[PDB]
Amino acid sequence: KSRRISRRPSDWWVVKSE
Amino acid sequence: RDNIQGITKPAIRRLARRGGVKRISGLIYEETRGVLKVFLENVIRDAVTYTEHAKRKTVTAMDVVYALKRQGRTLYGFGG
Amino acid sequence: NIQGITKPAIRRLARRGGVKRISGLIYEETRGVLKVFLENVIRDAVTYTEHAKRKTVTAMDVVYALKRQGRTLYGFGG
Amino acid sequence: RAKAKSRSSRAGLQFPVGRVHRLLRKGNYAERVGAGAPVYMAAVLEYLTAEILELAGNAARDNKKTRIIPRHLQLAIRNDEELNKLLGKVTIAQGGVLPNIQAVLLP
Amino acid sequence: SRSSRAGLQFPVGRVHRLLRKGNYAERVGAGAPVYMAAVLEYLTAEILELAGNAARDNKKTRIIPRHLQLAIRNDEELNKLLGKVTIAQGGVLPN
Amino acid sequence: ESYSVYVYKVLKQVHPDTGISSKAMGIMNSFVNDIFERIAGEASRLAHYNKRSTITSREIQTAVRLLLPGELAKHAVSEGTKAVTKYTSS
Amino acid sequence: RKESYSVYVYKVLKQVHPDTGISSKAMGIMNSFVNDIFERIAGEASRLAHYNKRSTITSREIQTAVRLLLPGELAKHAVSEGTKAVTKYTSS
Amino acid sequence: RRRQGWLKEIRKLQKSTHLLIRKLPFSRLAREICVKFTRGVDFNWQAQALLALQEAAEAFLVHLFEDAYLLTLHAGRVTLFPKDVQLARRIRGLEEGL
Amino acid sequence: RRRQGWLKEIRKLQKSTHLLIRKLPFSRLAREICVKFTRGVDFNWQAQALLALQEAAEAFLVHLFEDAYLLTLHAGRVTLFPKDVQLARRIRGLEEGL
DNA sequence: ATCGATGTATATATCTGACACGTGCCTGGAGACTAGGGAGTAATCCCCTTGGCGGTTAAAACGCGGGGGACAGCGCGTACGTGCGTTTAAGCGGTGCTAGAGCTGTCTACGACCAATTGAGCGGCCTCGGCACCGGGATTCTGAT
DNA sequence: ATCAGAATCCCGGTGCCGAGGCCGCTCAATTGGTCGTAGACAGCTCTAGCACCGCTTAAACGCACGTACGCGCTGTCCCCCGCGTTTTAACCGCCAAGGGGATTACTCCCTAGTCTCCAGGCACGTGTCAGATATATACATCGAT
Repeated sequence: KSRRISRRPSDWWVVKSE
Repeated sequence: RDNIQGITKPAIRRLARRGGVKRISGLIYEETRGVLKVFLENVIRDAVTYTEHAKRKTVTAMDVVYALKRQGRTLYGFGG
Repeated sequence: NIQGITKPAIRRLARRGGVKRISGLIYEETRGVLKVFLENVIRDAVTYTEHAKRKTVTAMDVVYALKRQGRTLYGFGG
Repeated sequence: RAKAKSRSSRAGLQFPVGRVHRLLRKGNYAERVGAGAPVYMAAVLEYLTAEILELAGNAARDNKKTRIIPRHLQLAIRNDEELNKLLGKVTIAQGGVLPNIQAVLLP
Repeated sequence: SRSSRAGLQFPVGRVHRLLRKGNYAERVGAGAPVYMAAVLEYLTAEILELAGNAARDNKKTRIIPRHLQLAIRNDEELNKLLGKVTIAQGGVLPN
Repeated sequence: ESYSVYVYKVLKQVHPDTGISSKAMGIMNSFVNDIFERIAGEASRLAHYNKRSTITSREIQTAVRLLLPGELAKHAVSEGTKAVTKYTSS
Repeated sequence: RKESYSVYVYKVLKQVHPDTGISSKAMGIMNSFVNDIFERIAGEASRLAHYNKRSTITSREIQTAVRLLLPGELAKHAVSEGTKAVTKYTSS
Repeated sequence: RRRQGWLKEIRKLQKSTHLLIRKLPFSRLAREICVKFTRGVDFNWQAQALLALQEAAEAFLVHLFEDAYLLTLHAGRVTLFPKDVQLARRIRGLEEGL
Repeated sequence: RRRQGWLKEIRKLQKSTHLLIRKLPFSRLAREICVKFTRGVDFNWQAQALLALQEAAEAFLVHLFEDAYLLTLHAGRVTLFPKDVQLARRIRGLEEGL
């Protein structure tokens, strides 16, 4: 079971504009 | 032409006029489309999961009002 | 006895929130919003206890009122 | 068997007692239901709909309209502060925003 | 017996009793307590793993509620899950 | 299936000269469902808190006093008490 | 007696970390968190079962409930955990 | 010239109760967002669902605009900037702005 | 002697976890608000209830202050004003701040 | 560039009460079995959605000028942070009291359950008028003059 | 001040379609009566909150000062808004195909329910060690040297 690697987005909210 | 470009500049301008905005900027027309897409996607996700729970190949207004009730900002008029 | 909430107390709460400079009218303004917030919460809690047959206000009814309000507090409920 | 009169008649209300009693029975809120609880529910629902319809009909008469429209409900709910506090995050279909002007004016 | 049939840690009997006594439905299926046990096990494992990492970062083996607060706020989905709740004895994030 | 008939009845009670649109009827129906849902859910959790498996008049009274703000709660409790003491006639 | 979930939190903690510990204050936090999440999921399943005129809570209900309640990639892991668990339970 | 006529237009739009955005591009956007993530083909949308979704979206947008315009005039300018809107989304809360 | 103590104070307080306001005046305020609804008689409070109330109060206040500080930093100055907090209440909503 | 005392970090010891483990008891979970109905499933129907075409027509797109609005700089003033000395009431600890939580025992009045009955409410059908649209006229400001 | 040009207000006319009333059907509310049991009530007991007292002391209060900071003003520059023209495509109207929602009926497996048995999990007690804490030391350092 692979454990998820997290990253920090520029804006706190999970949703990201792209 | 992208379909999100269909939200015209006078459309968002009239939205702002109804909101009470006198002067608008330029990047408003690019950021409001993004936040509208995000808001609609967050609603449509709950709606389509509501449809997928049942044996329905189509969505209806019932799943929409279920999604808005789940999100908190409820909407009247279509609960029957 | 609302004067117990001292000026350094509100200042330390602001420093904990990250506020650098604080004007002189904040200490006369923070008391009102705190007073109405506590008024609302204690009103709901005393209604919960008035439903209950007991007269002391326990912590269970407090966290029930907080759950109704919208800010559930952990560490005590249960 | 006596005359089967509605329980809204013996309670002096207009909302149905049997419908809400069956609805609380099928609502799965609890295993048992009291007798006076649907009566209480009907009374408070009657009071709430009457309370909103007062200002609804007054605003409709003010707008020179003899028929209630959903715009009048949107204007009537946002006037009373108690009903505004109750229906805070509630959005009404075909109801525009309350007409308010900005602090900057023309003269 | 047939307690650890799902090979998990949460009891199937207690959650089944809670679903039957909670009156959430007239009847309840059999896979639903198993599914509930799995999701509760996964979420608790994740939050305890993050708390253990924060406590190891603080050179302490006794996890204090501050460490849970850091474990919740350092992640990004956990705050979206626990935005409506707060933690007792929990400090604010170091800005 | 809707509460529309009773809505029209109480509308004829308050005003004899005012009509109502069909969309407004749906607005009122959904509003009734929303109020009933919130009050009943609060009553259910408050009855479950005290290990009582019934919803008597006390539960709904304290529930509507918890939900309704302002001076509407005292009118709700007055109407409820008047209604339940008028019901004890049969 | 008093109902609590202390032993199961302790078991999964010692399984994921054979050295660490949880204070008594933090143990109550975990218990209240588990109760709150369970109540949220149960209420969601209840209203979803009411919306389709069903009196049963199948595995479809709980999966749809946990998917529309849990956002993000945690939902995609949790559904796999639940399906794997129910197959493991019914594989007897 | 007909100067300072915008204010009357604002009063008109506060008076009107119709939908501001058109129906066809919003409906196509709904179809596109649907087929973008559902991983299925030919999902139908009922008529009331479309107009309901459009009304709800316009309501959310007008609330966000009035809040943003209030905080911009609080800052000391009458022009709306996107940084202020992005700040507004996180100053409202998890449920109020997002 | 320690010059410029606000930075050290902020760095210390963001790392601490204990409750800031004293217990006795907070309990007196709780009693004063409680005696207005108990119909004359006195109500007793548990040792955990008052602490939970104070925890919730300081948490909500520190959230309100950090949101207001974001708003004031948007204005372009370092001092926060009470009118900004009053705006922040209704910006966050009539139920969350109000 | 050395010494003092003011602030900062760590290394040591020290001690304690909170943790973890062990025991003992028991009530809730499991095993086995039943009966009945909720739900799964297949066939059918017909409403409602999709889809495609033409023809208009408001609405979107585009270009241009100008003004008014954001913004940087600067100077003025002032209000809050910092330091110091003085003072107070929060806090520890400790002791006594009792109101009231909380548990147990009893008994009954209340609410589920069922069968029979009926009228209140639902589906449909109609018809007309309140309201939308439009067109002419009456008044009333407002920037261009 | 003086104006037509919009803008608003009102007003009769048409019109249309959606509101409101009526009719017929039917199933869900009502009535009556029996069964059982949750809950009302009363009593009893033992914790835990309340009150007080007295001592400590760390925190609060006030006051002088200084200097960093709000804010008003000005000047420059630019980026939207109004306006006219051009060009698209949403909207309406129409019909046509069929997919799938919705309904009905059939069957069966699954789950509630009861009894009976026992062990995982509860409470309690108690030894022990992680961590809080006090003191020393090392380190940056700022004022005197």
